[PDB]
Amino acid sequence: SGIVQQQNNLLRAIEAQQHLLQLTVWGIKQLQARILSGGSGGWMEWDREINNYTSLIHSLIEESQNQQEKNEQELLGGSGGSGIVQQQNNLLRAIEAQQHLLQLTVWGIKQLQARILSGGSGGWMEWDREINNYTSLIHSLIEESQNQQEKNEQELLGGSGGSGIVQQQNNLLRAIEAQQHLLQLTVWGIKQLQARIL
Repeated sequence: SGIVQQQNNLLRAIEAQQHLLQLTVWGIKQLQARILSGGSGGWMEWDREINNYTSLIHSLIEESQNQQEKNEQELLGGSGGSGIVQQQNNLLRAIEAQQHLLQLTVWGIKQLQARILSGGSGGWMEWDREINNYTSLIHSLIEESQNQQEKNEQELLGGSGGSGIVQQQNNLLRAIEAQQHLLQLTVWGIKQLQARIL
């Protein structure tokens, strides 16, 4: 589909990730309250960062929804302008904020696992390697997307037949796909902890 529809799809995917992310945050808090005070070992810092990034991602979603509506109206009118490149900026910032949240949830799961399970049995050793692999992939994808965003905001041909906007859309799609997998990995880890604690 056209770039504006692809951006709609990606925004919807970010919203869906956010719902599940939020469930994971609450799941971790539920587990933590059973087994830890929450007043040592980084947990108050964690609560703060989670709170901030949750606010930030919702604000980014709002900004992206406003731009998406504008872009869809302009498309139906046969215009279109710098709104597509701005929307890639918006979606990249949302992806970055969700990556912070994902990494915070990984930290929380690791603290709980270290407390209430031992070592690498039960699938945990390979979980750790895959978390590190997918986190690695995502950081690479984000950096490339940041570099492409700068290129698109400086170059002249993005809306005149150049490749930069199509390239960037693929970068953002691959980033979200990797983050979908990372979230499935954190869900697995939470479920293992629930089986032990709840």
